[PDB]
Amino acid sequence: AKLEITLKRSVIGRPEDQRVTVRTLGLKKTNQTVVHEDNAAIRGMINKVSHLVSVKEQ
Amino acid sequence: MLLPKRVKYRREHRGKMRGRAKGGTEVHFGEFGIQALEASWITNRQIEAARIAMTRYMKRGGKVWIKIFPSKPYTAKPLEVRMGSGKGAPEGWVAVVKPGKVLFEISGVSEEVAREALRLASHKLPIKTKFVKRE
Amino acid sequence: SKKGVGSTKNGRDSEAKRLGAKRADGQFVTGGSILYRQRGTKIYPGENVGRGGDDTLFAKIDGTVKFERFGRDRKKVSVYPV
RNA sequence: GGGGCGGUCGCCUCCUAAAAGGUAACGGAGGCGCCCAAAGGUUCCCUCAGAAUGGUUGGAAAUCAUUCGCAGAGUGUAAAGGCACAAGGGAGCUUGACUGCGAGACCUACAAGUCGAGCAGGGACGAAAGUCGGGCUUAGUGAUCCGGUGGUUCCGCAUGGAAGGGCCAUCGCUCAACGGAUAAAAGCUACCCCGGGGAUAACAGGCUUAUCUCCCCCAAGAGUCCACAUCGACGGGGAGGUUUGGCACCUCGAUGUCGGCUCAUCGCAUCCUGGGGCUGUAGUCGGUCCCAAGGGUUGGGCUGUUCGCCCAUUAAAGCGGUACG
RNA sequence: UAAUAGCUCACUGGUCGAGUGACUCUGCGCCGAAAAUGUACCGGGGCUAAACGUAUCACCGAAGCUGCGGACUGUUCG
RNA sequence: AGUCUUGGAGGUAGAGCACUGAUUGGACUAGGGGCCCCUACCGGGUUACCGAAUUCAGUCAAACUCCGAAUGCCAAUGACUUAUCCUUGGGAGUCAGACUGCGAGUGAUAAGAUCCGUAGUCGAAAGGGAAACAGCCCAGACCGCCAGCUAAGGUCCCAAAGU
RNA sequence: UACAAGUAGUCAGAGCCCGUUAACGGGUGAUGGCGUGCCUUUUGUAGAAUGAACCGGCGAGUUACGAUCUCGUGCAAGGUU
RNA sequence: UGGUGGCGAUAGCGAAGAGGUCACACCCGUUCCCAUACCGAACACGGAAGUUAAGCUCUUCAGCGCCGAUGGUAGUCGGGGGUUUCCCCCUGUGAGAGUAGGACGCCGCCAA
Repeated sequence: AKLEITLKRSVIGRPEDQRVTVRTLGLKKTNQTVVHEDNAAIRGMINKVSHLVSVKEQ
Repeated sequence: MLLPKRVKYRREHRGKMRGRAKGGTEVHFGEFGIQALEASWITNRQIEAARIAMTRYMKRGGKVWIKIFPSKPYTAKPLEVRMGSGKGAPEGWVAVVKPGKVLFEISGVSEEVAREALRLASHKLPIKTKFVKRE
Repeated sequence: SKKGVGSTKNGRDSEAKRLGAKRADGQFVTGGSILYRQRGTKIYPGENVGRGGDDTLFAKIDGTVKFERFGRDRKKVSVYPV
């Protein structure tokens, strides 16, 4: 349902694709924790990025 | 000294090498063969020297198969010139040899003599080789 | 010292033209718009899409574009009114 | 990939081009500065190149007849795309190889370039449908100014005329250095001067090691027989950064370039001296290889020369680095 | 010297009597490996594990992040 | 704008011979060397000594493709997230870029070489690490604190942490 | 301050001395950590690229006339000398 | 059986075999419409002598041609290493020449 998000590795040095994808989830800064609902779109972003950001369930 | 008697163009890209050989990965005509396990170029002088080292030693024993042709030419600018201002003239023919390709194969000859003779010829080529035989 | 070389006589080419489809499958289009700027009949025109003097394809009636296979191998453009 | 010399300068086709488009190099291949009153438009009708077999003059091919034959043949020309439901081939008629335009769209810095249904006036073809606003698609071409020529229901300096200028049609440029400085243009400077550059060359340094010096690997052979005492073909591998170089990274608000003299000092891939293996080492003398950088490693003729050749010697008359100390 | 010599390797017999001989794949390692002011190719010391491979858990480690306080700029209004 | 779904064009990597070329062997024979004679060789007999054409097998291509992805690109639909996009107007500087991955050219698949596409950093970015270092790794400095947790890297001493 | 080499500082810091625009004070600092000035020009400067011997003064985007745009004014289909 | 459409040849090419009173097609002869860059095969013309031979229509077949996922791989997006012109590991993704086999036709509407 609701899966919370944490940006682990800094976006610095990653391609613009990863940068903007991480941006649109609202990740202002490193270790900023974000709570988002679950759906195919969110899982899309997470499986595509998959190494800047860690996902765990509440 | 295998010349290709004609070619569509006398200059073309050096190209690159990746992955195993496309075909001819195992012996097909001879009892035994020799295989190359890395990628590299092979030129008229190499195949000619290896062929002679094979046949002149083997004498009347049998026949030797060659599966290679240096269809690819390669260029080289004239000595002592600033680089650029046109591709250099062609002066040699080369054959691409990806790993897995079997180069030479022998027929109608005993096993041990073919083994040691292929070992002899392998030193002529610049490439680590592995002995290989038909299934 | 130095040595001389020349006579490359290859540094020339045409200022190349643009060739491609500039309406997407499912895009709404308006009459007279361009669909495909081919050079030669690479894909023949279907209903409501014409064939210009320079082998170009243009929509005659405003609507939605659609690409579809023609026969075994050939293609064809069409415009389906909405 | 310093200049000079050589080559090139616009346009069109393809590859390089990384499955949209775009994308450079003194990268890899070709072509254009036209041609066609039919090689256009339209109606109508077909079908190829090559091969086999018979046929004379006549063969390898002239012109015939059969069969096979998805495209090898053609498409004005250079490549690509596409074309046998013709865009290929043939016949009749005809001049749309039209005028006024043009919804929209492509391409784009700008200038320009490209397609375009649809409307009106008149046609051409065909019974009609319906096609025709030049070539089967992409090159075959240039600004503005000035001047020439045709039409003008435009203006024409008191008024009427004119002269002259407008608008439309259209001609004069290998202005080819082809976005075209002017209608009108070549060289030397080591008498040379100024502003700048290490954005850019010569010496040195640096990167690379093609080339160069060494080291080897395989072994055919030579070696009276014996590949490996000695030498080693044809082929492959490496090390060093002393030569010729490729690159332009520091230095052009200045880093002095060859040779010699003076002074040295370092590496060992050793010229002598020391200690050994092998030898086709009888012995004196040798050849090759291993350890060895302690010391030593010559005076003259010629030439600016290092380098070389020569004379006379010595145990030897080493090779290189140190901004070619 | 050319057989003619203790003599030797093909070959089988006897002596005690237990592991022994070919190749394939593969980890790690050795030689091949000669330069110039000085060790000079782990940064030094030094290390036979203080190297490497595999696996587990600790800790250190930035001006990153969180903690407390302060200044300012913005969007919702102090 | 990102992502999820659906639909598109596109001929690269790959693969392959169906076309254009290159190209190895077997079978085979047309046609050539092959000497003898009859003789203008009329033809026979003539070496595998060469040898076109076919068929069996086999290997290659930036300018070969019957095929053909991954990605990238162009849109529609709605779903979640995000809030940056367009028009007009005022004022600029930039036209010497470098390096590191990855795909190519030229070069000898040499160069801290040159020229492209793509992504990053520097340029214009300090901090920790790689001894010293712009471009390699981690990571973005509004100020103060004698706070804590970590990233790369590391824990025998230099030198914080595991002999 | 005579066994230590230091873009010369800063942050730690004992000892000694002094006592302030009274405040979690002033001077000096044995010793430890870190650390290659400034400016221009450059892809790149600690740079062995350039300029400054030091101190003081002087020393560079203004004014006129038009144009345009924003802002502020008085009037407004009028405004204005 | 005729006509005329849509569907990727899974429809083709081959090899055999059946049909025709009606339908179709070969046939009969140019008299006038029309034509043979030469011609009644072809164009049209107006009949109906005989023939299923061919065309056309049906039955059969995997020789050719055609279509065709499954698991493999090669390649590759995105990460991570390595002794790095090139290799290797992980999430996916997915080559084609190869076989499993499908197929020697399926849908119509007007005239029997």
